[PDB]
Amino acid sequence: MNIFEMLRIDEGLRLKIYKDTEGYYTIGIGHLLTKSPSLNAAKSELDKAIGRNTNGVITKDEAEKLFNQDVDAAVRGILRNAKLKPAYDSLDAVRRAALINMVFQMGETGVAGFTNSLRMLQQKRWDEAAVNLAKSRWYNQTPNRAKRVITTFRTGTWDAYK
Ligand SMILES: [Cl-]
Ligand SMILES: [Cl-]
Repeated sequence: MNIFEMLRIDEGLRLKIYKDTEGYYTIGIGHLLTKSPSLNAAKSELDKAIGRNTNGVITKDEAEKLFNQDVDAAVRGILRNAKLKPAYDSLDAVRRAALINMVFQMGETGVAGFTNSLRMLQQKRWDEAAVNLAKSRWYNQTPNRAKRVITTFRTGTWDAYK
């Protein structure tokens, strides 16, 4: 298992514009296009992202390219973030994957707000951090995926994804 396979499981793959769990226009492997309520605005963001007139449909290869770019940006965003970097640095390879997943889903700002859980993670208090992570809108809105990510942080294994 790896970050790519993990996120692919969590986000799925869709080749036509769709609405995410929050009602935002998305495509591919969890690539948010816009928070705007307009499909045209979404189609415009899509063409610009792909470099062509898509008509809201993309190919698998194009979905994967957006995916690669998004994972790279997530990692890069973590490394440039003063609140995130330290946590990330302190973790093992499996748990780092859990943190990238959260950043991929909620953005660097969102994650940077989990001040207390981050601290517990840096201290390596696995069970306590898991309880604290669960007390969030994040867990209440997408409980199954949140449970998978939490289990990953708790155990340091990929068991939740196997
Ligand atoms: Cl983009
Ligand atoms: Cl879920």
